[PDB]
Amino acid sequence: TYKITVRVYQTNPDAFFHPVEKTVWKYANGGTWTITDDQHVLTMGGSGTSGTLRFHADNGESFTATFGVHNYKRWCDIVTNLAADETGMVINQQYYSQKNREEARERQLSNYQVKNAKGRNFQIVYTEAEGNDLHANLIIG
Amino acid sequence: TYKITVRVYQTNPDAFFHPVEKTVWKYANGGTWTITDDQHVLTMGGSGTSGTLRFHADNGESFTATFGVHNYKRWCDIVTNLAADETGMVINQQYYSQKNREEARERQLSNYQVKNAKGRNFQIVYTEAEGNDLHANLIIG
Repeated sequence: TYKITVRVYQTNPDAFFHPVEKTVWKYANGGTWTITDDQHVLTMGGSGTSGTLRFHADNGESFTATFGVHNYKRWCDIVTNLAADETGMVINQQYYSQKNREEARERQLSNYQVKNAKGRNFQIVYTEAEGNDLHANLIIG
Repeated sequence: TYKITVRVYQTNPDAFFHPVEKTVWKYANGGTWTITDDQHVLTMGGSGTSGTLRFHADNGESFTATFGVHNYKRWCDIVTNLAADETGMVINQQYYSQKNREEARERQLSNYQVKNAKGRNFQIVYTEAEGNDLHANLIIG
């Protein structure tokens, strides 16, 4: 089993985001998104799968944060330029079908940040980046 | 906009189910799963899409409950006995690709029930079953 526990930090009062979708890809016997003490916990049956959280703000901004394990190491990716028909479940599957997304996954990043077109920053940093009990902060700018 | 507000009733203390995935299909400008007073609220951009809740019990039982609107009428379906690689995102997309699931959506049911292999009943009943502000009970036996 691999677990990734995510703590969400919102740093900027000009917006407020909230989770609107939580998906789990089908490889490695799947897994679950659960909540313990205000943290989102992705539990997966083995290496090679992942799960996507999609966040939406009142003002229309949105992004996906995807977390998983590839070849026994954590990975993550943030997508901020979501097409009109790119829900979380669409994005999560693309990591196993679209080359650019497959490459983002296979980089096994333990830290990544990117901005949206409005200039807001989003960051995922794993503070426990090793082993089977992984911990990451999702930090919204 | 269509909204489906879901209340989960668990009637049988021999198991405890809890939500482990919530997905939104990409048609009709997608939508969101939010929570208001322990109710799961699926808000959709218009008719023609849907969203899936997956529930797991710590005893191994699991099922998906999918809610949506097809040609302006609500629909619903429950799938039980899920395989390890049938996560909620896999099931949700099946309503637009797999024949028996497409037919289930086309039925535009205001209520549906089914049992799993163990004999446990699962039912969806829309208590507000018309118009744009729909309400359903998901009742686990």
